[PDB]
Formats: sequence, structure tokens, C-alpha cells
Amino acid sequence: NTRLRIAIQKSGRLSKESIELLSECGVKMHIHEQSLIAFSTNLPIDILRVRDDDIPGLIFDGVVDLGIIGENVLEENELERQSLGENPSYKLLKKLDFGYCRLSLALPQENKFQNLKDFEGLRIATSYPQLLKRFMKENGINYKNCTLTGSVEVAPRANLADAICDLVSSGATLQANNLKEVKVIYESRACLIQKENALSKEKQALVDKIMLRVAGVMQARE
Amino acid sequence: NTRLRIAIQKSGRLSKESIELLSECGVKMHIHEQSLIAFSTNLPIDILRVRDDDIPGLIFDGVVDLGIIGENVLEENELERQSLGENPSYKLLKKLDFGYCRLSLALPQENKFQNLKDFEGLRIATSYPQLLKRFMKENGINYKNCTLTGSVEVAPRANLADAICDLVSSGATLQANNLKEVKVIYESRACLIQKENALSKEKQALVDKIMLRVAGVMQARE
Ligand SMILES: N=c1c2ncn([C@@H]3O[C@H](COP(=O)(O)OP(=O)(O)OP(=O)(O)O)[C@@H](O)[C@H]3O)c2ncn1[C@@H]1O[C@H](COP(=O)(O)O)[C@@H](O)[C@H]1O
Ligand SMILES: N=c1c2ncn([C@@H]3O[C@H](COP(=O)(O)OP(=O)(O)OP(=O)(O)O)[C@@H](O)[C@H]3O)c2ncn1[C@@H]1O[C@H](COP(=O)(O)O)[C@@H](O)[C@H]1O
Ligand SMILES: [Cl-]
Ligand SMILES: [Zn+2]
Ligand SMILES: [Zn+2]
Ligand SMILES: [Zn+2]
Ligand SMILES: [Zn+2]
Ligand SMILES: [Zn+2]
Repeated sequence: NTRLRIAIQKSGRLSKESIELLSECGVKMHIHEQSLIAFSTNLPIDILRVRDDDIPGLIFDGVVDLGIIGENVLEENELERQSLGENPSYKLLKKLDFGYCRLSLALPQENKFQNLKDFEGLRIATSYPQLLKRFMKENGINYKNCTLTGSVEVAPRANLADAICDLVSSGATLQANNLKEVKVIYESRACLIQKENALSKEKQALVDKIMLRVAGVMQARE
Repeated sequence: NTRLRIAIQKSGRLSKESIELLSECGVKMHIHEQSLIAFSTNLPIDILRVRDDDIPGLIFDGVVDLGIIGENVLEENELERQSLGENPSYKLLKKLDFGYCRLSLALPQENKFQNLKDFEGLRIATSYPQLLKRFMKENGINYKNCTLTGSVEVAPRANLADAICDLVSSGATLQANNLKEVKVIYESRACLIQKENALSKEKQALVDKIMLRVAGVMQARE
């Protein structure tokens, strides 16, 4: 394949802004809402619409050339792959101006929080077990893991966990579930990444051209 | 606290038959749209409705007491945890009479298939990278991985892969995508599992009672 492959989230919080960024950089495209493959109508570019969780691996494995992903999901999967004894690698091209959030430890509102030591021995529900594990190890706090892919915020009220480690932007979900944010462990935004192995001279020149436009678009949006 | 925790799939192929099995074993509960927890109204049992992928880890980590899960997902996650250097453990209580399927290697219809050696050097898309990795290592065949959580059958058409490793029941999806099943690598059905650490006397007696009914229900179904 001589067409550049770019992976983006098929459906979720990054989808609309990923597509808009590309169009604003002059990548015109044809999208069918329920389909894996979309393509560019004016440039030699294929757009792969996938579950966001898959994007880091597709870049690490060299299946696609570029990807737009939240830093949180990138780092979680990098840590996973390293812990499996692999050597995931990627180039960070740009931190983007959307997808802001923070991965934070949160406790029930009525809870005594003085200190990080207050998490000692607690069951902590999260979709980010590697990120959580690393933070807690680095701070010398022992805990019990509960991995849930969704509905993390309901785990305490369901008595499955004492606390959560979950993504927060506005804080409305925490408040709706009578939880309070006590400690940020990771700050995230969407980023543009590239696979490790060198592209052809033609594909790299196309990436270079796109990157100049990304920069110009972000400057014009301030 | 004191209520037995049973994890089942929130929404997918195992949900209906998991719920039916429990009710037929005399666990009464209402399943409406609870985000995570449903309470038995006649027994001290909580039903946790979760993504099926999370069930093995919830059992390994001791977050819940029982779980109903496909052998394929159990084994995939067991292998992942072992590759991280952990020692995941569980008790198998019963192989159940639903969720039958096979994980198979499949190629485009117009493809020359003589041998397993025909997969040498091919890019293979799958949602079960650990199961695939183990099979291919056992048979001494080198390959390139592509992990996709969904739309696996579309990967060859999207030029992301040369072949797939995916779940098959009726075979209609393979046929719809002009693929043919060439080699079964794993046979699966739903199973009932229990966490490793001993339950309280009360909880174990309740599990024992449920198990007698599971046996009786399956006998009465053929
Ligand atoms: N607030 C966010 C949020 N903000 C930014 N992002 C980023 O958007 C990415 C994609 O999020 P998605 O929910 O679409 O992805 P997914 O839920 O994992 O779904 P799939 O593609 O796997 O099907 C995340 O990995 C983050 O990088 C967020 N992702 C999830 N949330 C959740 O959105 C809800 C609202 O947040 P508040 O404003 O604080 O109440 C809460 O449940 C938050 O946990
Ligand atoms: N046919 C099956 C199938 N049969 C049995 N099972 C079992 O059912 C489990 C749950 O499957 P789901 O699709 O509901 O799981 P999921 O989408 O991963 O669910 P969540 O993560 O959302 O909880 C699988 O892990 C298997 O153990 C199957 N799982 C998936 N399929 C797929 O169903 C489609 C139709 O299959 P054919 O009849 O052969 O055309 C194809 O895409 C198949 O890959
Ligand atoms: Cl079309
Ligand atoms: Zn179209
Ligand atoms: Zn269509
Ligand atoms: Zn996701
Ligand atoms: Zn009801
Ligand atoms: Zn699943």
C-alpha cells in the first residue's frame, strides 16, 4: 500500500474533532457511519475508524501510519505492552487542543480524606489498571484492583469498590454519583502519533505537509 | 459484606441464557436497565452486569464470587495475566449448555489453502491475540499480529490483514465477507467459574445449592 493510513476513533468523544481536524488540514473524506474504512477523496490517505483502545496497538504494530488518540489510552496500552515483555514504540507528532481530561482518584463525598495514605488497602475500580498500578507503586500505597471497562463511577454505590480511578473533565458525573475528586494521577489530551519505522520518502513528505497545516490550524483556533 | 456476587454479561450473546439459567435455578431478580447491580429479591445474591471481557479479571482478583463467561474470553485473559508474570486462578464449576462457538483461522475465499504453513508471514487480524499467539507458537508458524476489538471480518477488505482469527458459530458472517474457515484453533462454550479463595460457610452452602439446580436444569434441557 502506498496510501497513508490514519486511525481515528469510530464513535466516541474524539470522533467529531478528529474528523474536523483532518478536514481543516485539507484532507477531504467520504465517511459511512457504521463502517471501518473511510478514505480521502483528494489525497492518497485511508482513514481507519476503530475502537479507540485499539489505536495504540495498531501504531505499535505498524498496521497504520498515524493515529489520533487520548494520551491516557496510549499510556495505558504502552505500559501493558511493556509489562508483557514487549517494546512498544511510537513517535509523538503533536499534542492537540481537544480531548482534555484527567485521570483521578475519587472517593464517596462523605469520606474522610486527609492523605494519599487514606487509600491504603482500599478496593479501587478503574479502566486504567496499569496507570493506577504505576502511580500507587511510585507512592508506596498498597491497594486492591478492580478492572471495569465501563460504569466505573457506579462501583462504589454498588459496593464493588471503596474508591475509583476514572476520567474527569467537567466533574458532573462525579457529582451525580456523590463522589469527590481527591487526587489527579494523570493529565491527558488527544495526540497525534506515528509508527516507529520510517515511512517512504513520499509518505513522510505527505505527513510533513499535514503537520505544517495542523500547526497552522491550531494557531488560528487560539 | 454478606451477599454472594455473581457476574454476568450486561448485554451480548450470553446475557439472556445467563439470566434464564439463574432464574431457573431459583434466583429471582429483576433485570431492567441497572447500570451495574441487580439485587435478588428472594436470596442474598447480587448480580453484577458487566462487559464480558471484565469477568475473568473480576474472578481472578476476587472482586466477585461467581461468573458466567465464554471459555474463549476466560482463556484469553488468563494468558494475558500470565504473560504479565501474574498467577491468575479460578475454580471451574461447570461447563454449560450454551455459548457454543469456535475460534478459527479464516482466509479470503479465492485463496490457496493447502496447509497451516500457508499462514507463514501473514498479517492476521484478531480480538484474541494471546490465543492466536499460543496456537501459532505451538505449531511453529511465524506471523504478524493485528489486534482489533470489532469488525475483524472486515480487516482483509480494508487491507489491514491477510487473514483473520475469529469466532464462528453458523458461518454466515464469514460467508457474507467472502471468507472461508480453514482451521479451528479453539473450541468454546459458556462456563460457570468461582474465585480461588474460599468462601464463607454460608456463601459456599448457597453455591452448593445453586450447583445442584444448575445440574438439574441442564439435564431437563437435554
Ligand atoms: N469526560 C470524559 C472524557 N473527557 C475526555 N475524554 C477522552 O476521550 C477518550 C474517548 O472516550 P470515550 O468514552 O468515547 O471512549 P470509550 O468510553 O472508552 O469508548 P470506545 O471507543 O472504546 O467504544 C478518552 O479515552 C479520553 O482520552 C474523556 N473520556 C471519557 N470521559 C467520561 O465522560 C463522562 C463525563 O465526564 P465529566 O465532565 O467529568 O462528568 C465521565 O464518565 C468521564 O469518565
Ligand atoms: N458467533 C459468535 C458467537 N457464538 C458464541 N459466542 C460466545 O459469546 C460470547 C459473547 O459474545 P459477544 O459478541 O456478545 O461479546 P462482546 O461483543 O465481546 O460483548 P461485550 O464486550 O459488549 O460484553 C463470545 O465471547 C463467545 O464466547 C460468540 N461470540 C461472537 N460471535 C460472533 O457472532 C457473529 C455471527 O456469527 P456467525 O453465526 O458464525 O455468522 C460473528 O461476528 C461471530 O464472530
Ligand atoms: Cl458506497
Ligand atoms: Zn459510501
Ligand atoms: Zn453499509
Ligand atoms: Zn475505549
Ligand atoms: Zn422491577
Ligand atoms: Zn467483549
